[PDB]
Amino acid sequence: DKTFPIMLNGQVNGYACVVGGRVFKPLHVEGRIDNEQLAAIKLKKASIYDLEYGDVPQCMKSDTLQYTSDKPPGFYNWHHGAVQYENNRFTVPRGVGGKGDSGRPILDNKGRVVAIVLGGVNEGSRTALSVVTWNQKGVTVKDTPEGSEPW
Amino acid sequence: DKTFPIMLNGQVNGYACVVGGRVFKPLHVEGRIDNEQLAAIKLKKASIYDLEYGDVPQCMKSDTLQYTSDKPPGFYNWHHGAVQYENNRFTVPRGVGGKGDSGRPILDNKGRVVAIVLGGVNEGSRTALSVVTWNQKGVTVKDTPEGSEPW
Amino acid sequence: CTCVAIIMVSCVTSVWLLCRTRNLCITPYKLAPNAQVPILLALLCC
Repeated sequence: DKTFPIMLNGQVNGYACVVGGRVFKPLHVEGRIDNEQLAAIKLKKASIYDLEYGDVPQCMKSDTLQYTSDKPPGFYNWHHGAVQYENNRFTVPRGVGGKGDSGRPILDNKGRVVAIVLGGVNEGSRTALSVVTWNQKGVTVKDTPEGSEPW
Repeated sequence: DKTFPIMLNGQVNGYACVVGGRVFKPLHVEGRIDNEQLAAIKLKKASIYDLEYGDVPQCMKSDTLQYTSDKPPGFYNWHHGAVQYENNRFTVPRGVGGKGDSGRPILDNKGRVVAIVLGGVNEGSRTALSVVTWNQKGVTVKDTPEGSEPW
Repeated sequence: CTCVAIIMVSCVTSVWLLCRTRNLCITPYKLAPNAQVPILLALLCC
């Protein structure tokens, strides 16, 4: 599932995709869809998340993985790359601009996708962040790094 | 157990057989029996499946295996060959004509036969499908890929 | 005459619906053609 950007007046506001059907439609900020051809359809909302539900087409079958919540501190890739921290969010360093970076998923090294960003950049030299993922029971964990930098 | 075809006006409508007695008599579509000699007998029905029960002769002893429901995503052979997917049905690719292909069993590589097709060809490039098998409790799992291509 | 007629027709209608329901109740066990483990019901294969 390609990181279809959301062209917010020429931006890439959400470089979103569909992890097996349900698309990472972020009602978070904005953006003219990249796959507007595919994205000609409408979507749900997400109050707890400012997002939307894709439920991609049958033609759009075989979209992306939806790795489970099983995760230690491990380097899950992103546009900024990978980072490995679990208790605190992934051990990225301070120096990546989360604003705009919203839409980066947890590209765990096992081909695993289990999470995607929500904000909360950094105070120390490291950068743990806010995310959205599956919870301990696999619930739709909406991770909120306290004092979150927008996106 | 040979895949005895069902000659639907010269077709092979069901290349059926008996997995240890009970024959894969598909009331699904049609076909003049291949082993009509053996198939001179009558059969039961199957409302939930459009099938029939063989209960093959004592002379017809040693027919075929009836492998249990224990199955991961594994390449079980067919007329079209083998395919390996479990959550979604076996990971065949789109490009096989399920219509007419009804009667292909789950020829698992361990000499295991636990399932047989029911329909539901493909939307994505892969082809998971509808089947009939043993359930989690071993119940007669009649697998129905939602939006099933006939056979 | 009218009452005996109507009561007989009512009873026979009930009878056919009985048989319908009974064969419908039969229909489940057609799982067992798999020839596998028993599920402790009125009919027998010990």
